[PDB]
Amino acid sequence: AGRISAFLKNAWAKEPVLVVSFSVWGLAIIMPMISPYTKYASMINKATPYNYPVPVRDDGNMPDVPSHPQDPLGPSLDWLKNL
Amino acid sequence: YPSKETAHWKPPPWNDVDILKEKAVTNMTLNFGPQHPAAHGVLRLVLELSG
Amino acid sequence: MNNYIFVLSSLFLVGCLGLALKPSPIYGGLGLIVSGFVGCLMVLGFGGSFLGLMVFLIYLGGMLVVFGYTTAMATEEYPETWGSNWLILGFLVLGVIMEVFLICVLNYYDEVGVINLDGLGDWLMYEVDDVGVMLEGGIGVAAMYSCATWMMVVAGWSLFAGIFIIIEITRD
Amino acid sequence: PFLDIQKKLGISLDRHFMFLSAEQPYKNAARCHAFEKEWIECAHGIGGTRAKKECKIEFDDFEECLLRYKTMRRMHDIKKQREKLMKEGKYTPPPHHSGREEPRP
Amino acid sequence: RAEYVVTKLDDLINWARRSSLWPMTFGLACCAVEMMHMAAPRYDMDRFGVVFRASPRQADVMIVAGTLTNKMAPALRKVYDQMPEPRYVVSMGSCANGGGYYHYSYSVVRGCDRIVPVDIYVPGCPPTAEALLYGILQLQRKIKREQKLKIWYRR
Amino acid sequence: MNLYTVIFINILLSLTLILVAFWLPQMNLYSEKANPYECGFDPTSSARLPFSMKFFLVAITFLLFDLEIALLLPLPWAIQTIKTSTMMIMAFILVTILSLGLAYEWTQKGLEWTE
Amino acid sequence: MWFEILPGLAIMGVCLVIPGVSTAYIHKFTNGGKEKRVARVQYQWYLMERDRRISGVNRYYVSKGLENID
Amino acid sequence: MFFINILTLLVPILIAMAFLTLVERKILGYMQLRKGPNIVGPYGILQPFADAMKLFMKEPMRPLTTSMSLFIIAPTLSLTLALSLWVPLPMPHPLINLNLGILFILATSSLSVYSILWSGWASNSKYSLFGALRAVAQTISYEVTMAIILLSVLLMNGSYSLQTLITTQEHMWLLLPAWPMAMMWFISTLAETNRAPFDLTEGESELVSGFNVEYAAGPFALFFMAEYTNIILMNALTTIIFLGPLYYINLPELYSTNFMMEALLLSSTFLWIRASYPRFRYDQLMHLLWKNFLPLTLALCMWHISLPIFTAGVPPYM
Amino acid sequence: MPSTFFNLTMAFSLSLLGTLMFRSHLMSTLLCLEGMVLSLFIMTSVTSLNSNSMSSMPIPITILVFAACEAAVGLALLVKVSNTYGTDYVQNLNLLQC
Ligand SMILES: COC1=C(OC)C(=O)C(C/C=C(\C)CC/C=C(\C)CC/C=C(\C)CC/C=C(/C)CC/C=C(/C)CC/C=C(\C)CC/C=C(\C)CC/C=C(\C)CC/C=C(/C)CCC=C(C)C)=C(C)C1=O
Ligand SMILES: CCCCCCCCCCCCCCCCCC(=O)OC[C@H](COP(=O)([O-])OCC[N+](C)(C)C)OC(=O)CCCCCCCCCCCCCCCCC
Ligand SMILES: CCCCCCCCCCCCCCCCCC(=O)OC[C@H](COP(=O)(O)OCCN)OC(=O)CCCCCCCCCCCCCCCCC
Ligand code: SF4
Repeated sequence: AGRISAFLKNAWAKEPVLVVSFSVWGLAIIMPMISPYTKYASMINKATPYNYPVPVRDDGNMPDVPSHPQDPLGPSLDWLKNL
Repeated sequence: YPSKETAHWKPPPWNDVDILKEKAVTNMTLNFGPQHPAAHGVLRLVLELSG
Repeated sequence: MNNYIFVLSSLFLVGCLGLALKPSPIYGGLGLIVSGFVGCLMVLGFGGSFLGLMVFLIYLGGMLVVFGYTTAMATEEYPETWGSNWLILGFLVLGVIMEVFLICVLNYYDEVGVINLDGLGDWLMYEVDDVGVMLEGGIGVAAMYSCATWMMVVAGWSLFAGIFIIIEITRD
Repeated sequence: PFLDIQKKLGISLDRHFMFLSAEQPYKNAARCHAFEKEWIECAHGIGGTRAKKECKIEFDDFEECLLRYKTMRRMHDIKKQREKLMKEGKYTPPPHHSGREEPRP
Repeated sequence: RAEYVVTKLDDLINWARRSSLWPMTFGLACCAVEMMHMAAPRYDMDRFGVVFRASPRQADVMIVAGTLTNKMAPALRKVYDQMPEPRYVVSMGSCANGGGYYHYSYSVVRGCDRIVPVDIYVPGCPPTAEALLYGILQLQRKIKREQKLKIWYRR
Repeated sequence: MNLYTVIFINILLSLTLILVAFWLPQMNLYSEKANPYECGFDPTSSARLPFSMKFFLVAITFLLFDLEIALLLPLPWAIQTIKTSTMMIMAFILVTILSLGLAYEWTQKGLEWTE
Repeated sequence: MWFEILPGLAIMGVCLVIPGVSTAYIHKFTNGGKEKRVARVQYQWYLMERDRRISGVNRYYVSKGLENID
Repeated sequence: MFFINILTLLVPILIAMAFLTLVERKILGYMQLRKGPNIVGPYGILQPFADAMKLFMKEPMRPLTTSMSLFIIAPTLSLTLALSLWVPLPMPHPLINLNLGILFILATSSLSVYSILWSGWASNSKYSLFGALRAVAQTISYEVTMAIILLSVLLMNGSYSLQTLITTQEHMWLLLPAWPMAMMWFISTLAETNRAPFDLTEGESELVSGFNVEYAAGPFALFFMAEYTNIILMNALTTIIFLGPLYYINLPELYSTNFMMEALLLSSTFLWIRASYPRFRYDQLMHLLWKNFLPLTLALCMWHISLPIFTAGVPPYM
Repeated sequence: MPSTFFNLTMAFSLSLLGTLMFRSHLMSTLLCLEGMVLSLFIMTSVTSLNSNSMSSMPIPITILVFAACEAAVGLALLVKVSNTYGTDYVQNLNLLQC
């Protein structure tokens, strides 16, 4: 649109602070929704170990959890290592 | 039921507005005396100021 | 070094007594600044520093705007500090004597155990996790962003509605 | 009165921080978590007058944990007797209580 | 010897007061035009350590530079009185010295020494900025000669 | 204890400086010297009259924005949360409504110093 | 000329260098050749208190190694 | 040893601010086609000492219409807050290590504003009242802007500490990631220090001396010391936050030297600004901040909220 | 802790007495209100820190926000009172009795 472009160009010439602020507001809204790294922040904060990992009893019916830290089982952090 | 302790009262106005004008704002009087740097050495600029 | 918090609490009581005794609002704001600093020190001594620093900053801004307003409109030719009336000073020292009398009475009456002279400074911090990370104050105030979003949104709406409220009150 | 739109809609606006033993930020406790847990588990389902009557043991334990009046009185009695014995000369404190102790990790 | 120590201490305080002279931002006329020409980059009074201060509470010497009118004289006396105690007066130009060109006027105080005690008189109409700087340095020497601690010690 | 000692040392230093300033020099006090300044004339008023500031609405808005600051300040610990999506949304909403309040006040000429 | 300001600039320079360098050296001297060992959290404070109890001279900075174990 | 550390922090800072007065006079003179003081010292280096001795040997001149308690309390308060504000700065190891160092800085700055306000109201004069009200307006504007700026920058950082700022700026400055915040923070430090262009509290031309117009020598020197100490401190805080000096674990002397060089450069930048620009009006300062910096810093605070989330670059807690 | 809590409760009581006993100054009444607010903030913060109720630590921030909102409204009303009369006197605003 001609009127919209002329208004935006006049605003960019005369008040180039509100234009920058609205553009930065829109960029800060849009950018988390299109970035591929958004899930990684939550996963990093999940993987950060602020508490002791309380061990569970060995009933012999869970094969998913490991038996020792030097095991292939468990949530390995190779994604963070290679990130 | 007016008594001696409430005989001096008045009914409220119909529109809840009454004249209570004071006009006692008392704008501050400050003199740019003949020592101010802004004054040109010799000037007593008496200023009525509202702040 | 045990009765440090008690000394701070007594100073807070004195500052609130002066604020109650109602000087000119310049000195009222002074007394509230002193009381805010003292309460900040009390919170810092009891634990996390974020709450004390927050209330200190907030009351600094508040008493600054209060100072501007009492200069603008809530002023008089002779703003009484405390000595315009001898009754105010006599009542301040009377309240101080009553404070000393009541704490001595509650130390003598040690059955309930609200105030004890020998046991002062012994029960300030009850139990703390000696080994541990992320257990200080401010983590909960951060948890307002994630665990109490209702608290966050009612505070935000209070400030927003307050902007509209103050504009409509002072619209004139 | 007390509307229950939070129970009707199933949401929890302010219900997860009603008491001490409820959803601390990282994994922490609130210094009386076990006592408050026992008191609430006692009082649930029988609430009101019955909870006031036959959960008095759990409530007294929780109130003692939170306020520590009896521990304060016991410690004050011990220290008062100790000071009386110090005045009467019949007590000498051990090295670990008064002065140099052997520190262990 | 107490006399030697007192003399050296008095020399120290005189050096301080003469190296830090703060005149007041106060002039009246063409003589004050020459005063700010003494403030100009050529004869740098700030190089000499002489720097104007607007308030009389932060001033040390009043440079009476201009014609002291009758209407002006209470203001000049009040401003001089409002200075702190070690204060000096440099009269500058013929008007402040003895009235000058307006000596027989109905509205001119015949010399500012009728109003304030004058330490140094600087002649001219106007005195050059060099001449005013000469008067300032002569004032510095005059307060270098002062012996307050020694007079106190022999008092 | 260390910070307490440094605070007390600075306070004692300032007190020592002002005590030196008050007991060192020679005093000569009279009425015209200690009168209020007022640019070389007697003051008309008492300098305690009402002043009538012109930015009172801006001051009240400053109070509200200072409490919005107090709300916004735990963000460095808030970004360490495990959810981070509700955290990001809540921070966006808070900053947006603060900006909307500022924009509404600007449009309604609140920060314009009404004389 | 313009280089006449350099004496005052150099005096300010040495007066700004002195506090940080002196603080680091005083920290080293007081802590025995190591840094201050700041404790932001209770875990770090517990480590300091445990070190103070382990050393036996009531000084946390006296580090004890494998010579204590036979 | 700790009192020796206090001395080696306090005494060099006081000598640094006295020679900051000397450097200011000489830099302003050489930008004004003249010299600075070169007679009192060998190169003018004894001029601040002569000024200090003259101010402390003039009488303090207590006035009649004056609340004496606040009139005496305010300058001592200003000086002790300036030194207390100097306490927690790391170069690279602080005298007092605080977790919430920036919050401590903000609280102490607001209390210094209170010192100025109490002096202005206690010295019962109209020009002092004018200076106090101008201080109120100025601190409203820069307080809200400074709080937002520090929030966004320390969101880019981790905690509210300053050794964490050193470790953050170990590889690269914070000026390159957030330079608009650095510009607005520089302007806000000017407003906090009450320096030119927008001094407006000791306005020599609009007012006579502002809030110092009734303060004679002594406590006036205390106010001047507090102001110039705050100048050096705000420049030091700016170079710690934004222009991160090189840090190496083996030797901190190059960190101290780099911090010194950048702090000297920013102090000379303050004197440069004073020589260059005229004064704002104090309503124009409020309009400028609340209409240009505050919307832009709100938007940039939102951008720095979003940035570590969408880049996964959330800083560590420690 | 119980001695400090008793002192804080007495400080709140003193600020309440200040609020109830007027002395010619609406601004001083608002000051007493904010003293009550500060006492409540310190009480809540000390209680939460003593009980380790980090989940209830947002409560002092909430009361501070709402207290500053009410202080804002009170300052606006004081501005309107001063515009009406020019003195800000609680005895001067009395004309609603009839
Ligand atoms: C046509 O019409 C007319 C006019 O209209 C245009 C007029 O105008 C007019 C009036 C005309 C005049 C009054 C003429 C006067 C001249 C001027 C107005 C122009 C001259 C220029 C200026 C006034 C501007 C000056 C500009 C500058 C940049 C100069 C800098 C000045 C400053 C005040 C800032 C610098 C600071 C200082 C000088 C002092 C700093 C030092 C201290 C306070 C020292 C403090 C330090 C300490 C206490 C440290 C102590 C601590 C320690 C540890 C030290 C240790 C000590 C030991 C002993 C060991 C007249 C009559 C007139 O007809
Ligand atoms: C600490 C590090 C160094 C900092 C700089 C220090 C050296 C320089 C010092 C210069 C002199 C400063 C002295 C004081 C000056 C005071 C005046 C002043 O500055 O006023 C402020 C002026 C105000 O200008 P104004 O007031 O003339 O504006 C006119 C406005 N009306 C008409 C309403 C009055 O400028 C600003 O407010 C600008 C602030 C900084 C903006 C930075 C924006 C950066 C770019 C953002 C992103 C752009 C892209 C958008 C997205 C694209 C996506 C692809
Ligand atoms: C002229 C009168 C002047 C009166 C006003 C004085 C103002 C002083 C300077 C401004 C102070 C602003 C508030 C600062 C509070 C302390 C800031 C802080 O964070 O303190 C907490 C800190 C330890 O906390 P943290 O960093 O978490 O450390 C834990 C692991 N490292 O550290 C601590 O826990 C230490 C706690 C005590 C620190 C403050 C001590 C103040 C002492 C009283 C001063 C005033 C006395 C009255 C007047 C005397 C006579 C004039
Ligand atoms: S002496 Fe001459 S130059 Fe000086 S003020 Fe008088 S007329 Fe002007």
